This record gives sequence, structure tokens and C-alpha cells, in this order.
Amino acid sequence: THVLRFGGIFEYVESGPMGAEELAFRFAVNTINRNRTLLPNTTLTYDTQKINLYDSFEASKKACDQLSLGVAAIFGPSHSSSANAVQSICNALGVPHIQTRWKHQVSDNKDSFYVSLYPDFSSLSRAILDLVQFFKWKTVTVVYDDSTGLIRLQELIKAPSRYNLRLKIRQLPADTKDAKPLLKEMKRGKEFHVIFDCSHEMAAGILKQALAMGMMTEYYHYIFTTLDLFALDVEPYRYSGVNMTGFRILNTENTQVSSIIEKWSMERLQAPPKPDSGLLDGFMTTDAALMYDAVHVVSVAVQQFPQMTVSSLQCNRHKPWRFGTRFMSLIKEAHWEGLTGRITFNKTNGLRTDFDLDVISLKEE
Amino acid sequence: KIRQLPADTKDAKPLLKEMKRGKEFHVIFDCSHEMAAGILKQALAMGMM
Amino acid sequence: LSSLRMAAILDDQTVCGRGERLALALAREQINGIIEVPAKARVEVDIFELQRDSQYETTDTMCQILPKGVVSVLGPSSSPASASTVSHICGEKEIPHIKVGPEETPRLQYLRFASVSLYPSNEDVSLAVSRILKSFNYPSASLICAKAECLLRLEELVRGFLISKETLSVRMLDDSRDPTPLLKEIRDDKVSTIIIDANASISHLVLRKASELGMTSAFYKYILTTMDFPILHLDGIVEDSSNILGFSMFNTSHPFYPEFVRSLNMSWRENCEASTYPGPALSAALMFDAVHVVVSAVRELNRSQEIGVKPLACTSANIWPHGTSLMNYLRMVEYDGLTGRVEFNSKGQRTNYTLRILEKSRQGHREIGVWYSNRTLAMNATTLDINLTLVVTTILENPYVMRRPNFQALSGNERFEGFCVDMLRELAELLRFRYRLRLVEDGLYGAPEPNGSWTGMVGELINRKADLAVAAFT
Repeated sequence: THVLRFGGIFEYVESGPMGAEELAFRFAVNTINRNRTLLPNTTLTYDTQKINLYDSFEASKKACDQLSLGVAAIFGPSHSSSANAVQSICNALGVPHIQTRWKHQVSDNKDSFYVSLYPDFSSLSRAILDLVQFFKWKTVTVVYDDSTGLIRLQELIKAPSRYNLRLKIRQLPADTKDAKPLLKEMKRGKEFHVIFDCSHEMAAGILKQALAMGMMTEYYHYIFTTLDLFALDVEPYRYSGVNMTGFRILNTENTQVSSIIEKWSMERLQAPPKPDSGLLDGFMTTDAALMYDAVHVVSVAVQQFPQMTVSSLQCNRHKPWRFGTRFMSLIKEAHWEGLTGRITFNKTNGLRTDFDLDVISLKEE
Repeated sequence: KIRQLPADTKDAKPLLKEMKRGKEFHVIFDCSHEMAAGILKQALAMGMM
Repeated sequence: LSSLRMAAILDDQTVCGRGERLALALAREQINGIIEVPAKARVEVDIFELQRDSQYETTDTMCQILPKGVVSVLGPSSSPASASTVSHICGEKEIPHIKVGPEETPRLQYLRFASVSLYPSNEDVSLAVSRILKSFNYPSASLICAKAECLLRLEELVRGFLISKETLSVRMLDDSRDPTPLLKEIRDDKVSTIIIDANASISHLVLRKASELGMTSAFYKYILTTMDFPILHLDGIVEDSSNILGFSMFNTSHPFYPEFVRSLNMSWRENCEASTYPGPALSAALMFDAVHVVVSAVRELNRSQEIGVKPLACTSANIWPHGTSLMNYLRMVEYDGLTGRVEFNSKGQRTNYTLRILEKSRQGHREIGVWYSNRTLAMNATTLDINLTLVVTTILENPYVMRRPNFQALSGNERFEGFCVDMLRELAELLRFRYRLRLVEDGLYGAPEPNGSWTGMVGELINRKADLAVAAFT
């Protein structure tokens, strides 16, 4: 068959031999090999290299190896430093890097050959800000994880310049899990309305230790900002009467999407997690859905581009890829109905700032 | 103000909801400690701790 | 023990450069000019330029330097992404990094700490601006970050303040690099202290349009957080009282500093005649202190054992054998150079160093004291500059202040006669300060009124129009 060889650079998550991201990438390339509408005349084989965590130099060496193998895009990684390295190893050689998680963008960067797919956190923070204006708040308390900075919460921070807010910023203890003295100072300082900012494992941790601190009452109100709020387990907090709201980007109410959530978690392709942790079981998390959608929309851009072959690209030494610039215009131009919603990029800077959210909240059911 | 634990179960969530909605703060429980642990777990899940 | 090779990675331009080539050539000149006994390890420093800030090209440059038998790398000056690539490459090859640049990347501890940093920490500069604002008695300040990275560089300042429009409101310059709308929001939002974060040219544009808005007189206190402050030139904005603070890191008592600035002054004119030489770039001084720190620590290493330098390759993973030992000998060293003291704590940051604080004065700068690494700030070391004719408003009511025959100069002298006129005459004749009269704006004594402010002469005082309202106000 006609050959096309994507590539992935994934990170060593030791819950199994393959993390959720690489599981989603291999599962997704299997379903696009199988569906004979999306690319019936080609075959997506894929070269997947697995790097350690926080290794910019190992990532780049791996990516130059993939580019030597000859590749037609590069998916992942998800950490900011290694992602930045491989994004410029691509911007150089002219192959489309397709991010999946939110990297920290350097504003002076002139890289044109990248497409992010996590919804851009400026526009997502505008959504958080419209929730803050809708609940008519004054005394917000942003609580951010220090794995990233405030740079993605720049719109919440620039918010009290142009509104009437009082936004006290506090920082989670990054080295540990127990948020006990933070939550104690939060309760003592009467900081009721709290915007969290953390990955959903951290969100389950702070919710459990907010329950044991007794900060789960009628008063408190936790706007989460991870897109995995629905994959929390709200069974211990369902009755207390917290209004914890948050955003959801998966199309779980659509049938063709929920069938693939089921086909994901009906044989435990998703790795079996710790059920005593606090997040639920048998779900497709947002990162896995985003990687699924990533290789879907890149497959679409291959279908709009017939004659494109895959060229041997010698790293740290030579030309750009020939077909890559037309290919990259095609990926940025591409449009897809996927599990994340619709998918179309802001065609200037490659980010994704046009999408449908779903404001979910905790009611008694 | 007297109220009564439903003895045929430990599903005292409607009683705890009535005590919360009626703003009954100070409570003298009267039960054996198995029922006391049960009602304490229920009142944690009810958010009255 | 052949010699001491090093690596310079630069982010300057050949013409009108910040001058890192001249700095490191001057430094190699100086430490080769030290005549030790015996004819010991003659220091060379290799220049490796780096055109655009891009992690791929940095990786190419680093891959060239590692086989050249480097003992420690330093630079790049003003490219943070290139700095992070250099840092992780040399941290996996155990070549010591000496970061002369700032930290705009989110620094993670899982990225290993094989990287000392001569440039003071973002957390330290944030603590310095927070202690300056404490010693202004916490005024309702306002940041003007040039780029989003300001929030990373001032993380501790932002999260140590209740972000609102009365304690700290953060405003960010837009893609246009024009500061007038957010300066206008600052003016009519009634805020005084303006913390400007940016490089020299963008802070220059903000302060120039701040003067061309009228916000430069002694009401406004500007705190510039560029540690490349004193190379600025605010001619036309340097006023009689302008409160333009700033930080600086030069022990100008240093015995090399005048010939340092003289050599860079000469080699600026020769390289380009674009403008005057604005003073030494902090990155140039930091590169001088950097190569001195490397030479002192490696001479301490060679004084205790023998060092060995082997040409490493980017492909394979030959770790340098003396990585942790040179890291300990680096993070123990103390230097006394063109950034004050160079002593490092455990993490490889900098401590026991003194930030001079400058104020933009008549021709250049004039200190408001120092801010130390640990302890608080002595705002009175040169002197504490809290110490930084009048207008006489009157109604015209007979017989208290009666108008004279209004043909001659009825202003100052002839403006009236009567008990008020001689009253203010004798009053400031005693209190010895000249003040010119002016008839009132409304003609009523005025009332505190329901349009927000007062009416008449009351509002004429209250809106700070004139100075002393010396007339029969009840």
C-alpha cells in the first residue's frame, strides 16, 4: 500500500509501558488505518520514540533520528522544555510539529511550523473570566500549580485592571501533595470563591484535603480550570452543596463521540489507575482525546494533499522539507469535527482559539 | 427540638438535610457509637462538619 | 593540563554591540597579564556567536563547542530559550553552565542544577521591588509588563500583593509597542507608583510617552526593574524632581572599572559612530565576572587535584569526569568584581550581593542607598530623598479684600488693598516666601457640593489649583 509514516515522541509514564498519550496515539492510528473513509489509499505507519521526562537534549536527538527515519509530522511531547526543543528542531527542518498539551509559549518565538491543540489558555481564561463576571464575584483567589507559571493565567491577572475584582493569588506547594496550611490560610482569610489551576490529579488531591479541612460547604465555590472536571469523582462531595463548576471540552453528549469513549474504556486500553486516589475510572482524559484528534486532523490534511511523499531529512545540517510548507498551510487550514468539538485553528499563530466549551457544574446528581 | 434517627437504616441523609435547612447547629446526638460513626460519616458527606 | 579553554556564547551584534567580545578579550588579557609562578595555565576563551535565538541553532553551536574540549560554558546573554538549551546540554554532559543572562524560562529542579547564575534571581529582584514598595508605605502601585514573561520574572512580587486596582494592578503593553492607552488608564485610575518591566528601549518608550503625557513630575514614582538600568539616558525626562528609581550592580570602586569603561568607550566609537557610548552593559560586566569565577574555581580545582579535559562528542554520552567537583568548587567561590560580590548559595543562585539603587538625576544618577541580598534596604546611604513661591487664591469681598483702581498691574502688588491684602503681605513677609495673588475662578466662596467635589474657591483649593487661599473663608 501507499506508505505514510507519522512520528511521535512520548514520555516515560511508568503506570505501564505506554502512557495514556501514546495509547491514544497508537489506538487512533489503528482506527484511521481501519476506517476506509479517512485515507483509504494510504496507510499511516508510525515511528514512536519514547524519551525520559525533562530531557530537551534526548528529545532533540530522538527527533533528529525520527526525521532521519523520514517522517511526515511529529506528535508530542507534552512537557514544555522538551516540546520547545522539538518545536524548533521542526521549525528548522520544515516538518509539522503537532503539540497536544499546553506548552509555555515564548512570545518572541518566530516558529511558523507548529500547531497547538490544547485550547489556548488565553481564550480559556477569558471563559473563566466570563464565569467570574456571571457569578458576580469580587474576592477571587487564584490557586495555581507551580509546574507552570502565571503566564497562562495572564488574563485572570490582567482582569482587575479592567473590572471590579480583588484577586489574591496563592501558590500550591509543588514539592508535596498536602495543601493543608494553604487551605488553612485560605479558610482563615475568608477566601470563599476560589479558581483552581491544576491538573486533575492535583484537583482531586486538593478537593480531598479541602473536604477534610471542612471547606466544602454552601459558601465555597471552586471554579476549576482543568478540562477534566467530569473525570473527577464527586461522590463524597455531591451532597455538601459546594457549587464547584468548571469547563468540559469532550463531546460526551454526542453519540459518535461517546461510542469512542466506550471503545476506549471497554477493554482497559486505558491503564487501570488507583481507585483509592480520587479520580474516576474508565474514562478518556482530555490529553488522550486531544492526541486522538491530533492525528485525525493531520490525516485529513494528508487527504487534501495527494502527491506528498516522505523525504529523508538530515538533522543539524541541511535543507528544509520540500512539501512541508504547503503541508503546514494545509494543517492550519484544516477543519474537523472531533471529540474535542470542532477543530479549526487561529490561522495567524497556529494556536486553537475557536472551540465550544461546556460549562459543567456540580448539582446534587 | 426533637428529631429521630431512622432506625431501620443508616440512610439519615433526609434528617441531616432537614437539620441543615432548618439551621439547627448545636446537636445532642443520642445513639450507640456504631450509629454515631454512621451519622458522622453522613454529616461529613452532607457538609455539616 | 594543556591550558584552560572555555566557551562564550553571545547574543550581541558586531556593530554597536553590548560588547561581550571586548569584555572577554579584555578579561583574557587581564588574567594572562597576571604573572603567577610558575608560567601557569594560560587562559583562553573561545568566542562562539549565535545569530538568532533558536534552540536548534544553539544545539548546533553547543555540539561544536563540546568537542573543542571546553571546561565551562557561559552565555548566552539575552536569549532565554537558547540559554535553556545550553543549560540542559551542558547539564547532561556535566559541563558547568555560568548563566550571565536572566531567567525567563520556568526553572525546574528536575532539570539538574549544574548551572550557576551570576545574574540575580527573579525572586530576588521581585523581593527588592517589594521592599522598595514597603519603604514607600505600600502605595497603590501598577505594573506595566512589556511581555507576558514579566509575570514569570515578577512571580513573587505579584503573588505577594492583593491584585486589584488599589494595591497592584497589572497592565501589559500590546503588540503595538505604544504605551499611551495604559498610561492613560493609570492616570485616571488614580495610581502613582508605576513599576515598568521591560528592556531598555521599551522602558524608554514608556517613560518618554509618560513625559509626553504629563505623568513625570514629583507625584509619580517609577520603579524600573531593568537591571540594565544605568545605560539609559532620560535627557528631557530627567527633571528637577522626577522620581525615576532603578537598580544597578556595579561596585564602581573596583580598581579595573575606569579602564574597563574606557576600553569599552573607545571600542564603541571605533565599532560604530551611531550615538554616544551609553555606559557599560551589565551583560558585559557579568561576562567579565563570569570568566573570573571560572578561572578562580578551576585554579582551586587544579590546586587540589589534577583536572583532565577530553574532547566530548554530542552523539555519545561521555560525561565529563569532574562535573560535580567543579560544581562544588564553583558554588563555593567568592569574587569581588564588577557586579559587587560573587558568592553563590546552595542552589547555584547568587547571594551576599548588593544592589545599588539609583535615581535618575541631573546628569545621570545619584543613589538612594542599597538593597542587600538577605536583609532589608538602607534607603539613606547617600541621603534618603523623601525631601523632594506660591499661588495666592482669593475671593474679592469688600472690605476684607477690596480691589484697587484696576488700571495698573493689579496682580501681585496692585491686586487689592484692605485687611486681607496687608494680611497676606505681612504673613508671607514673615514666613519669607513670595506668592502671587489671583482672583478666584468662580466668584463665590463656594460650597462642598453634590457634583462629586466642592464649588468655587473650596474646589479651587481642593483641586490643587493654587497654593494658599488667603481671603475671608468662613
